[PDB]
Amino acid sequence: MNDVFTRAIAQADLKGSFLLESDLDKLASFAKEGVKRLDAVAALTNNAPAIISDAAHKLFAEQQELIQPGGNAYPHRRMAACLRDMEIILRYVSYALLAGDASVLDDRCLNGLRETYNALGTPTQSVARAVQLMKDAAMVHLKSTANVTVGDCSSLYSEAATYFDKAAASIA
Amino acid sequence: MNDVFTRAIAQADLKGSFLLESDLDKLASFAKEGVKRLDAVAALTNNAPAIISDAAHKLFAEQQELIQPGGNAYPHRRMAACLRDMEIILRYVSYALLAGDASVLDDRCLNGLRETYNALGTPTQSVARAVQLMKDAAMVHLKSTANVTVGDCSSLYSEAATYFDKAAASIA
Amino acid sequence: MNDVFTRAIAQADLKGSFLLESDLDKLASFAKEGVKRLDAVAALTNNAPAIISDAAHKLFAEQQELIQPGGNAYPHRRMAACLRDMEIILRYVSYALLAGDASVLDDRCLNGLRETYNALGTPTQSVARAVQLMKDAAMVHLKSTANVTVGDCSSLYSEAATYFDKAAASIA
Amino acid sequence: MNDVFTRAIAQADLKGSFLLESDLDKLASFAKEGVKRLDAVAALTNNAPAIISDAAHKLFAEQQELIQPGGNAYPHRRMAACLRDMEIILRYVSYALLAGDASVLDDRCLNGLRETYNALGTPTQSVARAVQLMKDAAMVHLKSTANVTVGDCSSLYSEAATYFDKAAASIA
Amino acid sequence: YQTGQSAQGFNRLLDLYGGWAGSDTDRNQSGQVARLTNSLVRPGQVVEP
Amino acid sequence: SRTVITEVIATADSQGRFLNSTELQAAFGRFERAVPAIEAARALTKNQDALVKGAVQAVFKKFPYVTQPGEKGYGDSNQAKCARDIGYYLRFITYSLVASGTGPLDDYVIAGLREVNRAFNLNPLWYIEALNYIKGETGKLLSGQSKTEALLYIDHAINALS
Amino acid sequence: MSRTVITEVIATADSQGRFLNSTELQAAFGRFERAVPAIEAARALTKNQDALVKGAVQAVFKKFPYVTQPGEKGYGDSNQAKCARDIGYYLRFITYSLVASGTGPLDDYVIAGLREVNRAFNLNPLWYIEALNYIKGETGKLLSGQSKTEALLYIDHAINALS
Amino acid sequence: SRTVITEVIATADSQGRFLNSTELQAAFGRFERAVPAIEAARALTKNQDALVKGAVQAVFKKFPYVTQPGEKGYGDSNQAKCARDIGYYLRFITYSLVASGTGPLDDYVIAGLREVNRAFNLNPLWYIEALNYIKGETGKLLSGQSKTEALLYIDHAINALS
Amino acid sequence: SRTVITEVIATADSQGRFLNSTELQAAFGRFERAVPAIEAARALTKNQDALVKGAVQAVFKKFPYVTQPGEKGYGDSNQAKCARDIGYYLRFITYSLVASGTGPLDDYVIAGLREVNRAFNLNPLWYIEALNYIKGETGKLLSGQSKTEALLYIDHAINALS
Amino acid sequence: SRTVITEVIATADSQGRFLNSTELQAAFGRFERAVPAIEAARALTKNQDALVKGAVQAVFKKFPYVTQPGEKGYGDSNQAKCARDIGYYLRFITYSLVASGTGPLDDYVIAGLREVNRAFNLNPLWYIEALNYIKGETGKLLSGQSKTEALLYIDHAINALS
Ligand SMILES: CCC1=C(C)/C(=C/C2=NC(=C\c3[nH]c(/C=C4\NC(=O)[C@H](C)[C@H]4CC)c(C)c3CCC(=O)O)/C(CCC(=O)O)=C2C)NC1=O
Ligand SMILES: CCC1=C(C)/C(=C/C2=NC(=C\c3[nH]c(/C=C4\NC(=O)[C@H](C)[C@H]4CC)c(C)c3CCC(=O)O)/C(CCC(=O)O)=C2C)NC1=O
Ligand SMILES: CCC1=C(C)/C(=C/C2=NC(=C\c3[nH]c(/C=C4\NC(=O)[C@H](C)[C@H]4CC)c(C)c3CCC(=O)O)/C(CCC(=O)O)=C2C)NC1=O
Ligand SMILES: CCC1=C(C)/C(=C/C2=NC(=C\c3[nH]c(/C=C4\NC(=O)[C@H](C)[C@H]4CC)c(C)c3CCC(=O)O)/C(CCC(=O)O)=C2C)NC1=O
Ligand SMILES: CCC1=C(C)/C(=C/C2=NC(=C\c3[nH]c(/C=C4\NC(=O)[C@H](C)[C@H]4CC)c(C)c3CCC(=O)O)/C(CCC(=O)O)=C2C)NC1=O
Ligand SMILES: CCC1=C(C)/C(=C/C2=NC(=C\c3[nH]c(/C=C4\NC(=O)[C@H](C)[C@H]4CC)c(C)c3CCC(=O)O)/C(CCC(=O)O)=C2C)NC1=O
Ligand SMILES: CCC1=C(C)/C(=C/C2=NC(=C\c3[nH]c(/C=C4\NC(=O)[C@H](C)[C@H]4CC)c(C)c3CCC(=O)O)/C(CCC(=O)O)=C2C)NC1=O
Ligand SMILES: CCC1=C(C)/C(=C/C2=NC(=C\c3[nH]c(/C=C4\NC(=O)[C@H](C)[C@H]4CC)c(C)c3CCC(=O)O)/C(CCC(=O)O)=C2C)NC1=O
Ligand SMILES: CCC1=C(C)/C(=C/C2=NC(=C\c3[nH]c(/C=C4\NC(=O)[C@H](C)[C@H]4CC)c(C)c3CCC(=O)O)/C(CCC(=O)O)=C2C)NC1=O
Ligand SMILES: CCC1=C(C)/C(=C/C2=NC(=C\c3[nH]c(/C=C4\NC(=O)[C@H](C)[C@H]4CC)c(C)c3CCC(=O)O)/C(CCC(=O)O)=C2C)NC1=O
Ligand SMILES: CCC1=C(C)/C(=C/C2=NC(=C\c3[nH]c(/C=C4\NC(=O)[C@H](C)[C@H]4CC)c(C)c3CCC(=O)O)/C(CCC(=O)O)=C2C)NC1=O
Repeated sequence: MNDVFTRAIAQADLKGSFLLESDLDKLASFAKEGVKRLDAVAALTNNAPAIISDAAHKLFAEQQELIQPGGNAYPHRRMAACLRDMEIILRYVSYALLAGDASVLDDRCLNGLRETYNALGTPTQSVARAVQLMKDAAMVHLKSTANVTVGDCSSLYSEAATYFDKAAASIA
Repeated sequence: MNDVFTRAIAQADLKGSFLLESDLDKLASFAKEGVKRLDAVAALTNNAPAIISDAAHKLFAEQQELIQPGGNAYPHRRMAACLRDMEIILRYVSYALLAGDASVLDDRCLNGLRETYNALGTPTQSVARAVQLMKDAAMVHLKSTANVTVGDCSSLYSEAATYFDKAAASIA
Repeated sequence: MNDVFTRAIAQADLKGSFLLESDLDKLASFAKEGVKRLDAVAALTNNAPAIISDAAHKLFAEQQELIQPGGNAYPHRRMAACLRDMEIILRYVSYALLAGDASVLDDRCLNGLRETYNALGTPTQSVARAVQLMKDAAMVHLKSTANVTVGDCSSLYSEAATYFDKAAASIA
Repeated sequence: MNDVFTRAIAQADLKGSFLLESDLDKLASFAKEGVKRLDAVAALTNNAPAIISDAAHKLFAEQQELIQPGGNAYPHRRMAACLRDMEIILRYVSYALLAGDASVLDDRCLNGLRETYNALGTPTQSVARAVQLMKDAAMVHLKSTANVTVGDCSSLYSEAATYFDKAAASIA
Repeated sequence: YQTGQSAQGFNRLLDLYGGWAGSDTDRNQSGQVARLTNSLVRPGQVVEP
Repeated sequence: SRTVITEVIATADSQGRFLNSTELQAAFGRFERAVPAIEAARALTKNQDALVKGAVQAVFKKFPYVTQPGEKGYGDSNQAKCARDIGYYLRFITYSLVASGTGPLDDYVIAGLREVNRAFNLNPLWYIEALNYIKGETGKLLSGQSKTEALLYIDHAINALS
Repeated sequence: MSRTVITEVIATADSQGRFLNSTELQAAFGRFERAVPAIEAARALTKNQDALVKGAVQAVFKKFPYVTQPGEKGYGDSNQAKCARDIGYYLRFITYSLVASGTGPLDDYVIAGLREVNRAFNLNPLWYIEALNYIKGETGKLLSGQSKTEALLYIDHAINALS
Repeated sequence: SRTVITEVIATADSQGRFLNSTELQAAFGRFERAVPAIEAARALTKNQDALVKGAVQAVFKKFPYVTQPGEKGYGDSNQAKCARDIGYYLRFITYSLVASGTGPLDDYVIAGLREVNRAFNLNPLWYIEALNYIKGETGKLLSGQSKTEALLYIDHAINALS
Repeated sequence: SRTVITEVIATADSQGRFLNSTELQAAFGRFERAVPAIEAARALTKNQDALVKGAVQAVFKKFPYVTQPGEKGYGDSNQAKCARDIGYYLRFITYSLVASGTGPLDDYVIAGLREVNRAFNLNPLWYIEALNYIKGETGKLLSGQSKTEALLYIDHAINALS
Repeated sequence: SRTVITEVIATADSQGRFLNSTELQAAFGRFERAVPAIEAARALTKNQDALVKGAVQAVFKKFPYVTQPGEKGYGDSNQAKCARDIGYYLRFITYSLVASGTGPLDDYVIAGLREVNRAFNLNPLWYIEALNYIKGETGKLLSGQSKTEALLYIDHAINALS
């Protein structure tokens, strides 16, 4: 758990020097773009139930063995856990988007998630595809120009896409 | 807690003697007619949500005092507490019906309810009225000859009535 | 605990109404003097050790029997307890000054203090005298026009004073 | 918890003065003659089953209405609790004998025992009688001259008798 | 309400609590006496000596 | 409740410390947009009856069967009781606006919601539809920041219903 | 505070805070069907008060002969009559456990605090095990069918608790 | 799964002593009532299609709107998975009847029922009416004690849905 | 470390819930206050050497005996250590200003400060008065709300020392 | 208070057992160790005022600035109450000698020492080296066996101050 400002702070401490004007300008840019960042994370949190239901529908459409007996999600509580874990990864991705640092998700859970999904025998590529579908459904909602003053947010979409990509790849 | 066998045994031991043939006959009759007791207990357990729903409906229709703003069952959290209390008391009457003795109820259940509700300021009169409503809404589930072998069970109806009356009179 | 907003909300709710327009006028005012309130709270917070030390010095110069052997501040243990109590009371006064409502004092700070001090034999007269000395010390740092853009804030001094008197009257 | 030294120290500190010469003389005499105290405490510790058993035999041979059904030492759980209380009281008497002060007894065995025995219905008169019987059985054991050097220990006999009488008078 | 508790557990916790300021000190004039001695074995009734 | 001020005070008290600069900065932000929040509360209070009645009609429009006789929604008692429920929800949305936090919603509506609904067989979808309608109308009623903050509290309620 | 099928199922249902689903009522039906052999065994064992207790005392003496003489526990009218009293207690709580159809009476009234009260009065569990084994042998000829089976089960539970 | 004998081993292994009279007695009673449970499960095993289709048509006729366009009851795949869901409920009731314990039910349906009904917008009223219809047909097909034991696991499933 | 954003994320994740309006509110307040703190820390960085030299002169004028031989402040090595400690305090004040939280200050200076000052018998009052000197010089080196935030951070460091 | 006798009793008490051989062993060690300690206490008590005057003037000689105007040692009250504090330390060292344990020190002085020294700015070094002066003076005030005990308690006080 750490944010970009504290990454600059920590590297400044490590080199032992005061924060340089270049990184300070970068931090000012991040701080002024934080207005758009707040709307991005707010959209994520607002649309989280719709996003997760959408991605669950698309996943259970594209992948079917999670329905059949002997499939991982066939027992009822197991696919309840499917939905719960999808919600958890979305919550952590919203955290990362607000912070601007990918480690708040990775170092927090992806270390143990790899071994957990290896031991449990679940198709982990299915979880990576779930992350990808989560990313797509969130991307659909983040481009909602209604309800919000129009601006430039391509960098925020790229940030969300890369965060979800890294989450899935660590899962994968 | 004490069922009827344990109670008769305690009374025998306090006198320091074996069980009389008369109490042996009483307990034999209780065991023979405990199948009807199983049926009555099942009738309370399967139909508990209905009993609580009916008692709540008639109680809050009878008393707008509880559900009006500023009332004691209003804020939608005290309401869940109300329904939970009804659940607990009906559960304990079902226990004291299967056992055969009110010891379960007035020991594990209702030593401290009067002053608990006094400490919370809730009206204990309304709780006694809720328990009476539970009784009335329960006997109708308890007499039903549908899908149960026909027979005479008036003793069990009196027993359930006296358990509900004990709970109501203690809480009041 | 209630700030001024939550207190007004509760008052509105008990009347089963929305918030009136006079109430919203008052709350808009309270949020408009929120910056002055923040300065008062920060002057209490920054100058906390100085206030505690000043109050302790004057209290033990005044009441010398507290630190004679047999007095109720004699060893280091109960002297540290004196200093701890005073720091806690200033903490809760600053909390209530931020909130604008004295509910935190009654809820937490003064919930059982009289009982604690009567059980311990602590002279509640001396504790109230400590709180009053603390009030006198604090107002000096509150009224410090240095480092804050000048203005009228006598309302905040009155509020802090009445918080100190509330605590002192609860203890004594 | 206390002993003779800490009691004298506490008195002197509450007064605020060093320990006087006479009190130092008293504590020096106590420490000098404490070897007899160690022998007495060992006599209590090593024979304790004999004390408990003889006291139980006499108590239940004179007060039959305890072991009768309905008596308050009837089943094995109540008889075991009786013997356990006897052993615990004897234990705290041996403690207080080693310490030279009855504070450990009055703080761990006697500060809530009359109330507990009343709330359980146990006749505190019979408990005091049991304590006196244990005192008699113990005095038969503290005056034993086998395996120890001859000497006078009337002071220790009086002290142990007063500890047993404190237990009796604070239960009865 | 914690699942399985008796009716009394609430009252007993109230007797133990003693407020947000209070504590389980033992520095009292009394010396940390027990509070629930009779509320546990005589949960309902009250008796005078 | 969980305001900004109250949550700050609780988090500083649990750590047994005074309020440091982060807490006062958060409180400053809260006081700073108290004005858009109070203005949204003033609007949603003024346009009270219109919002409630439109929400009820939207619930019936999307749920035809509910008005049909012999079941839940039929009867002027249920009609007035629906209006009372929606008045409750809007009341607590304006309470949350004033209190710059989800204190009042979470305390009154949100906590204990689902057990009570399942006990009375009330459908969450009805209330979700009413709040969607209120979202649509308060989009028109409010512009700028007040719009966004109101919408935040409405969809918080909607999510809790979902 | 005893234990029975009824009491165990009520307590376990209470601990999770739920109603009694099928399993508890099933077990209660088992108990209520069982209570005929158990109760009539308790009746047959109550009718044989004196023969059982006297035979058990005499069997304790026969297997432990040295107890009867002076200088040992079993000397004197009081000690022997109170041996009769103790064996009566054991048999009585055995019939209580029959009627209750559970070891709750034996446990609560005899088995809890057994070992301490045996030590602190110097009572040998072998004495009681021999008396119990005699009672067991004679229930072998009093009771027939499942009544004998459950009388023997409770006698064996008491013997295990002594050993 | 927590079957009666599974309860026996579970409640035994926690503490020191072996399986006393009470646990043997409970296992005994389960061993008697198991065989009638087996024949009841067999009788319930002959009528998959009739039970499922009767329940489907009952829940459709009680709720006319789900059939109508724009609602989630509309559809070929939707009705096919309606049938698959009711078959699942039937097979898990069968499993519970066979095991003489609610273990299979609690394991396979009731665990996580609420959350999934939340996320996929299913309404428990449909399944509860389906289970009531199954109760009705078990009333005729099964008689006496077998009927009682079947109905007890069934209305346990009802108590789980409610 | 700890900023407003970090405390937001921590409190939101602790309760296991999404990132609702209250912590968005704290984040927005900190985000708005960003730029003045940026300029303040920039101004402080412009004046490293002047501030540290003035601070050590202040400690020498207020603690003259420190300079004498046989004391802690005798020797040019301890003079450079004076400069280094003051520079470390100043640098962590600027870090706190940039991060807009007491986080860097806390976990770099305040974390384990009493123990270290007791181990090498450093006096907290030395650093307290030196921070008062830095306060006095930033009272003129700076302007605006930058004053209030910088002075709050310096006062937090002082209060940690005291 | 924590002594040898009391610690023995508390250890044999918390374990719920009588006092076995090791406990009486430690008790005997205490009882015969008492006499040197009692003599040390008599000597320190007899030579109390001289020791306090010596320790006070040692504080002033080693810390010459303290008596200069404007700070702690200036003025008659602070000297008289320095004498009071040294008298307290000496009294509790003798108390701990008589009890043959560090009970009285750890209760009336050591417990709560850092907080009250911090809140009054009392430098511990004053007391550490006053105790060092008393530690030295017992070398020519006591000798033999009791000197080790007196040094041991002076030593524990010095370590706790540091
Ligand atoms: C709070 C952070 C956190 C995460 C992220 C997490 C993942 C996680 N998911 C689990 C269960 C599960 N997770 C899934 C979900 C997967 N299976 C497939 O169907 C889907 C493609 C996919 C959905 C995203 C399933 C089916 C299970 C059930 C496995 C079992 O119970 O044996 C488990 C095993 C124990 C448990 O937590 O219930 C872990 C550790 N655990 C955590 O504490
Ligand atoms: C109550 C909680 C809260 C939020 C949510 C918040 C964000 C926020 N967004 C704003 C406008 C804005 N909002 C956005 C973001 C949107 N613009 C579109 O183009 C994107 C699709 C979309 C990104 C999700 C942008 C770009 C601005 C204008 C800022 C700029 O000049 O770039 C504003 C200023 C209002 C105005 O410009 O008139 C705020 C305060 N602040 C808060 O205190
Ligand atoms: C195991 C036996 C047992 C019982 C029975 C029991 C009852 C009980 N109900 C409580 C709350 C409550 N109970 C009620 C219900 C009452 N209010 C209205 O008058 C209704 C008519 C009436 C329901 C019949 C309410 C409103 C509260 C909350 C009180 C408050 O928060 O102010 C509480 C306090 C704990 C809490 O706030 O959740 C207890 C202890 N507790 C037990 O341990
Ligand atoms: C698994 C849980 C379980 C239950 C619930 C159970 C009930 C049960 N009820 C029975 C008959 C009966 N049930 C009843 C009770 C009825 N008397 C009135 O009509 C009322 C409608 C109702 C009670 C108020 C009666 C009277 C009998 C016949 C016994 C007789 O009269 O001789 C029987 C005997 C055979 C049968 O007809 O099924 C059983 C085993 N057994 C179980 O193992
Ligand atoms: C809500 C926050 C809160 C408060 C307010 C609070 C007060 C408080 N003060 C205490 C001790 C004390 N409090 C005092 C305070 C006064 N005595 C007077 O002479 C002076 C004015 C001053 C001396 C410093 C003292 C002397 C003690 C020590 C009593 C003792 O240990 O015997 C104790 C517990 C005693 C123990 O440790 O066993 C409490 C609970 N505690 C809290 O958690
Ligand atoms: C980081 C935490 C934080 C703080 C501390 C803070 C305080 C703060 N004080 C301000 C001015 C002010 N502050 C005060 C209060 C002071 N005036 C004196 O006379 C009184 C002794 C004293 C009251 C106790 C006053 C009167 C103003 C002028 C503006 C007004 O009256 O509202 C302002 C508005 C800017 C300005 O006009 O200069 C802020 C934001 N804001 C924050 O975000
Ligand atoms: C490991 C534990 C431990 C034990 C057991 C112990 C016993 C012990 N008892 C002693 C003497 C003694 N013991 C006794 C006690 C006996 N004389 C009285 O007449 C009674 C018969 C009885 C006590 C009521 C007496 C009176 C002395 C001589 C007193 C003295 O030492 O000055 C001595 C010193 C040898 C001597 O001076 O003769 C020891 C070491 N010391 C220990 O450290
Ligand atoms: C703190 C805020 C709060 C809420 C939210 C709340 C919900 C609520 N609604 C209720 C009644 C009801 N609510 C409804 C639902 C409405 N009626 C229909 O016209 C509409 C379709 C629908 C709304 C969209 C119905 C039908 C009832 C009566 C149900 C019955 O009597 O069984 C009740 C039961 C009290 C009574 O019997 O009057 C509660 C507790 N109560 C509260 O104190
Ligand atoms: C709950 C059931 C229960 C049991 C089992 C029980 C056993 C019991 N046996 C006791 C003593 C005794 N028990 C015996 C038994 C011996 N007598 C000899 O004839 C035989 C060889 C042998 C018996 C097999 C004797 C001799 C004593 C007296 C020991 C003594 O006090 O010296 C006592 C102490 C009371 C007294 O001495 O009067 C108890 C409580 N008490 C109970 O309340
Ligand atoms: C472990 C046992 C199990 C249960 C209990 C279960 C319930 C269930 N039913 C589902 C689909 C569904 N189920 C229904 C059926 C209902 N809706 C209609 O109104 C009918 C009246 C009613 C039938 C009684 C419908 C319409 C869907 C469509 C939702 C979707 O697209 O998945 C889904 C979504 C995933 C899927 O099956 O494809 C679940 C989890 N699933 C399970 O694996
Ligand atoms: C239980 C034993 C105990 C101790 C140890 C103790 C220390 C102690 N010293 C104090 C004051 C003081 N103590 C000193 C000591 C200094 N005076 C000289 O200058 C020397 C340099 C130096 C002594 C070696 C001074 C100057 C003060 C006054 C400082 C102030 O008022 O803030 C105080 C504050 C209360 C007061 O005296 O007014 C305490 C509690 N108090 C106790 O009850």
